[PDB]
Parts: sequence; structure tokens; C-alpha cells
Amino acid sequence: KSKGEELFAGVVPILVELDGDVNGHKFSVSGEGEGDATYGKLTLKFICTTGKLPVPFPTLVTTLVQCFSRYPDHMKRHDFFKSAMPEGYVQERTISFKDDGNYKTRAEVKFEGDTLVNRIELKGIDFKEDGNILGHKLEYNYNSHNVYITADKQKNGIKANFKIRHNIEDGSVQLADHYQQNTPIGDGPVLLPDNHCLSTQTVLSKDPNEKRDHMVLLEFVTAAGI
Repeated sequence: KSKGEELFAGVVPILVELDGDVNGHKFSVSGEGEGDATYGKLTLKFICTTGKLPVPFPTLVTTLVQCFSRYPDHMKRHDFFKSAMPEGYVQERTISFKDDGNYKTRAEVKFEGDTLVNRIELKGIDFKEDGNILGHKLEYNYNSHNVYITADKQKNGIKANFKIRHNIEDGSVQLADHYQQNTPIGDGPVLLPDNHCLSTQTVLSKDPNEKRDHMVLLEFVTAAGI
């Protein structure tokens, strides 16, 4: 049993902190909850702390800890994410919304004591003021996706590619193309994986007693040799 995997054997508290800027509209999101990697399960509540969120919350889901994925016993050697802990890894993405703007994100995820922390900076540009994103035309739900993972031996890390389908209110879909790079923060040995995928499902909801702009989130992720 590896060092990284032992950190995740039980329930781990999670803290998420995001600072964003989309077309100049600034905002901060704080999140709290917990992760149970044994079942690939995340439970989290996110609050926009600067008031009204200038984008739809669902567009932030991928940005807002894949170290909580479940790798089945036979795939444990492909779990780059836990192998980088506790020192952690940096996760960077470009998210490109079809016929609209893009997010660029840089995040550091690591332990601070017993807590798994995801700290993110986000910058969005090229967004249409009347588009699906700034126009808040996205439905408040979330589809299931396959995140595809390849080793990046040269950087001792991984890359990932996938397309998020955001249900639009008129019945169409808003496509968000994700290109992602992860590299370790420490220089201990990490696991470099063969091609595989993270099968992820996400359920979004609301706390009727919470008046602040927020998102409650339940997620299940399983690694598959698919």
C-alpha cells in the first residue's frame, strides 16, 4: 500500500478556494465538504462569497480534486493523483466554450494538515455578454462524462482531454472543451499511468435555507480501463 493511497483510506475533509475574473467580473467561491475515495464519493457545498456569481455555477464544477477518484484494485498503479500526495500537484486547464469565451485555470491541490485543499485562480475572457454563460442560460444540472487520461512522461505528470456537455435552456447543449495538465509539486516518485478514463457522475442541488448564491454537489468517480 502506497503512501498516497493511505492518506485517502478514510473520509478526508476538503477545502476549496477559488478566485476568479471573467470578462472583468470578479468573484470568489469557497467550498467545504468531504471525500471518501474508497467509494469515489465527494460531497461539497460551494458559496459565492462576493455575492452574485457572474457565471453559471455548473460552468465551475470541473474547476472546483480527482485524487478522490476510486481506482479499482487492479488499476491502483495508475493513480497519479494520490501518488503525488501529501506534497500535491498543480492542475492547469483551458476550458473552451464553443462559440464563446474560455477559462484558463491554475490550481494547487495538496494537504494542509489533515485537510485536502484545492486553491484555484481562474481567468475568463472573450465571453459574449448575451451568450449562454454571461447570459446565465445554462440549466442547473450536470451530465456524466468520461475524463480521458494519458501520461506526460516528460513532465512526470499527466494530461487529460474531455468535453463537458452543458444543457442549455432552449434544449440544445453548450459544449466546453477541456484540456488539462497535472504535474507534481514535490519530487518524490509518482505513478505514471497507462491510458485510462475517469467515469464521473455529478448531482447538483440547493439548500432551501441558504440565501447566498451557492451550489451543493454530490459526485461519484470511478477509474475504468476503458
